[PDB]
Amino acid sequence: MKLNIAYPTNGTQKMFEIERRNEVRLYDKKIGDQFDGGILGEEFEGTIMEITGGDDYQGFPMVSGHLTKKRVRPLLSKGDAGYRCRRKGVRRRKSVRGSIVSEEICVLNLIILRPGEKEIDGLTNAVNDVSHLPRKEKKLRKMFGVPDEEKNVVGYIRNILIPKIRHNGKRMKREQERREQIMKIRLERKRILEEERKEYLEKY
Amino acid sequence: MIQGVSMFSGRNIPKGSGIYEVMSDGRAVLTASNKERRLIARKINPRDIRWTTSSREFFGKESQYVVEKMNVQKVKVVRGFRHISASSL
RNA sequence: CGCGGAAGUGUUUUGUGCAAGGGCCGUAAGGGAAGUCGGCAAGAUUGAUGUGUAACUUCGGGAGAAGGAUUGGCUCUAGC
RNA sequence: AAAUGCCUCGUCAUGUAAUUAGUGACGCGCAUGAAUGGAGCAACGAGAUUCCCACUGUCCCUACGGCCUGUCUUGUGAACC
RNA sequence: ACGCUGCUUUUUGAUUCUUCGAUGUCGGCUCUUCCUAUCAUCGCGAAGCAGAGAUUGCGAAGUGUUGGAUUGUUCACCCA
RNA sequence: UUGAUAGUACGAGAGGAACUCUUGAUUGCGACCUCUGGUGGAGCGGCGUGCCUGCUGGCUGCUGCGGAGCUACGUCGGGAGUAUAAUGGCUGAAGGCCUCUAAGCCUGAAGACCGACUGCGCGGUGUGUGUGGCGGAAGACGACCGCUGUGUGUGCAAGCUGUGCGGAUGGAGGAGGAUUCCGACAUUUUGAGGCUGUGCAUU
RNA sequence: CGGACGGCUCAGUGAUAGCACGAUGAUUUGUUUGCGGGAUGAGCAGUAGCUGCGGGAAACUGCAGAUAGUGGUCUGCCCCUGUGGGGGUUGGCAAGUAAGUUGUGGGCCUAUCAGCUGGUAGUUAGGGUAAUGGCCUAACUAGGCGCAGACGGGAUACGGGGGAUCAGGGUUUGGUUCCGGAGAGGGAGCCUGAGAGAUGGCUACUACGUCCAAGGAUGGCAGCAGGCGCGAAACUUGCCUAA
Repeated sequence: MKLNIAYPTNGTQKMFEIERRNEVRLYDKKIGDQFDGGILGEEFEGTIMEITGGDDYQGFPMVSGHLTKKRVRPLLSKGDAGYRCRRKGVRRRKSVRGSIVSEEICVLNLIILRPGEKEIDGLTNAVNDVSHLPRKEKKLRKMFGVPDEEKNVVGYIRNILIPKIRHNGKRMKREQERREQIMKIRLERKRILEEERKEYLEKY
Repeated sequence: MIQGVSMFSGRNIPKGSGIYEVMSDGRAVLTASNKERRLIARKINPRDIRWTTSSREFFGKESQYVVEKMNVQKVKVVRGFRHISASSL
């Protein structure tokens, strides 16, 4: 079974491969059951790996919450592994597998939790790029440490160096105005009301 | 070599010792002996028989699926994005 | 009555441990009268209490027709 | 074509994969027939027949088990021919 | 074709030699063995034998030749 | 009997084979118990009727599972030896030709004989037997196979049944001052108790 | 936000539907109108698109990385109480529009259809509902309908607005433009939503099926054209950013 290993700390993946002598040691292990990497081959020694998923020979995925080695067919809804929902309120019966490894799984998905003293080529060397930069202003301030009243938070960072910086600048200003005149109207409604109470209470 | 697992008692069956029974829906259940096919015919629930494994984990004598496997692992190295490779904050 | 107990009454203390074939019995996969002159023999139904009961008929019967259901132990309630 | 029809396993229909059996219909009936009683079946029958459901070692095809005999000992000790 | 010559002992007759001071008289079921005048299987001829399918002849008796409906039937007649 | 040979030879067409190789079975015969099924008055459990004053524990009845052994509905196992029959051929006269035949020779059958396989008598040879007792893989009784004190008992291993008595904490409800008594059954101590003719060790 | 309307059809239904006059003081209502109402606090979790590694004949789908909206929990706010406490997280009022529930009355034919009915008629309590009610359950009473036709059975039964015939009085007909109902091969059960027991939504059984590498995956013309079938019996696979 070809393995699909990933190192989250460096953010990198690559497709590995093993033979059916060490393959038989993986059987009867749950999703989230993980072990020492030396069992698989040689270069994986001294590592701590982890199991997270896998497919079978027909494409169907393994999901948690079933605890069987056979193929089931439940009724799944929006937010469920095994279904990709498009209409609102719709549910589908669709086949999946259980959370236990056996001779049916075609590909395993793993996780390098602690590297070893050796050097796996495409995983322990590179350090890949992040993809997005934060947009919330509290989170932006804690990334670079701009606590000086922050005075203009984007312009502060543009000088510290070209990288373009997007941010929720406009969205803070719309809502800032919306709940400022809403206080303006609460005064008019109340003020214009008590004039009529007294003027009404005058005559009668 | 194992033939399969008993669908009533939960125990491993040696190669050449069970009988598969296919039902009308296409479901093939595997049993070990006539001690077990009789309990299915009478409609007894396996959790009321103390030598089965579904009865030992119902009463908490011993769970049949150990999980955790000691899983003591943490690391959070930081990386760069496109040109800010050396942030130095 | 059957299935078990009293009372009264009767009774011995150095043969073997069990081949084949008999006499009287018990249990059997899957099939279900293909057996035989012939369902011979065996198997099957069976007590009680609700339910539900056809053709025909000398109007009395047929009738317990057929067919379906319930049943232990324990702790209480209601009637006279 | 009946417990009564020789010819005869009569002819037609129906039940079966297959019907010298059973039932229905036909009638020149060797030799049916009216207290020699004729026609007729409600109720009753350890009476004679054919089929259906149920059920099974009747059978396919036999196996294993129980008790008493037989096999072995002592005593008593015949008969048929 | 019209005529003519044989063999067997499975038919039914013909006869009355044995048995009437008793040889248990039909069929089926069960089990063994023998014959060849061979149905199939093995070898080989002929043809009005193209091939296929059959028909006719010779050597050959080692091995096989079933399950049912109706009848007591032998026999018969149908189904697979 | 399956596949190949082969939609080939043969035939205007329609149709449609064989030698050699290869796959499975039906039935007969002779064995065997690893597996599966049957039996199992051995063993353990459940539910009852009567009796021992009741509980515990017994005996008696019906029922579930059921090891060893036995068994079939289960598993295993078949000569290319020699000479011939019918027929077809070689050489060859009688009969200057002809002819498988008169002398000779070649080939050829689920048949014959032989081999292999089982039983019995008789022979030979550097060759002659444990009285009794106790066991079994052997057995109606005789016999046969073994030893010549290595049994019995117990422990462990390997199995069958299925969670023991007593205690503690609960229980549909009922009874009534004590915060007591009656109650089928439940959970826990507890894959627990009971049992074994098989194997190993020891005494 | 919408796809619950619009469009098609007449199987079921003889009155539980439809028409006429009533009750809702027994009920809910997005969009529309006019008034009211509104957390810029803390502290943690964490996702679509996007950037990479991939599975499968297909139809469809997984894992890692990093981010808006967002989701918990405290804090405050509001509600029922108070000489204790306990809940909720901003949801309103009135019109208009729509919808649900309910009372009485009407010439299809038939007595070779005369007696029918067990949740059946009522009382008392509770549950459920947006809401009354045997609608449902527990206990108890013995009722309810009928020649002024009950209860049954039949024929080509969707109801009206309407059509035909024609001195008057009558007889016959309405699948079909408008309004009301019911259904999407046959039965059932449901999710989302102000509104559906929805079928150009989902799940199961059932009639007929279709595609596959054989392990799986899938269908719904009584919408507009069109094809087959059936029968005596019925049009174009056209053009449209205009009304």
